[PDB]
Amino acid sequence: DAYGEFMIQVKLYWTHGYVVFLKHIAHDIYVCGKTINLLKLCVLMKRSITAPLAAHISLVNKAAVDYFFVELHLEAHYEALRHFLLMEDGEFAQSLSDLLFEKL
Amino acid sequence: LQPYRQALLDLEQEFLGDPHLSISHVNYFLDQFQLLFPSVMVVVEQIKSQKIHGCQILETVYKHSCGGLPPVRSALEKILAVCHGVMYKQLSAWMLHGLLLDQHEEFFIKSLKQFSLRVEILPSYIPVRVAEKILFVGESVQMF
Repeated sequence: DAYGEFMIQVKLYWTHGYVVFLKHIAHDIYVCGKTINLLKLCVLMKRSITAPLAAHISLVNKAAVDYFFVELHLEAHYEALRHFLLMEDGEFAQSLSDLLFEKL
Repeated sequence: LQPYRQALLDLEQEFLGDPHLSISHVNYFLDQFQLLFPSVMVVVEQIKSQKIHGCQILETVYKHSCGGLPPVRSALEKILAVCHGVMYKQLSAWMLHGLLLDQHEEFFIKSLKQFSLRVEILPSYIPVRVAEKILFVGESVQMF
């Protein structure tokens, strides 16, 4: 539904935008869809319609976070950039700066 | 108002069977509406004229259902039950979640302020004590 009646529409990678009925789960689906479209390249109120829906949002987000760590080792890339870019490790900073500053 | 319409239908059936019925005959059949119709007229007239807002409509009809004429009393009491239906429907919301349904018209309830009790508008057949209990339930269910 990109016809103009639906509130959501169709690197940075997604130009999907979003900008009375319960918007409390509507706006959540908009971000929960960006997550799934990224993983492909990797009283009156709703109380029986929101029930098979909010049960799916949390499962989607937590499994998507889980995939990064336990398959692609994203937690190791941080403690990898920390060794060089923060100059944590010895035998690298004492060898880079000592050679570079002799020139200037 | 349904038996008045039904009575006029039956009147036409008898007119078809024989139309020589006198006018006083029709008066004789319809004497039981003859007392009921002038009485309720002042209740509905006061509702229009005074531009009543909020819960006071319930009190206005409840006061005239204290009379000693059974047709008038039963007839107004049924309307008050119909109007109880809407109040119970909003009460199903505010005690259970805190959400309102009726806007701009009072239903004698608005945790703390922006959910407080509006004490003054409250109907006359309802004590203040039970309003305190309702207020507790709504504030607490909103809290957790």
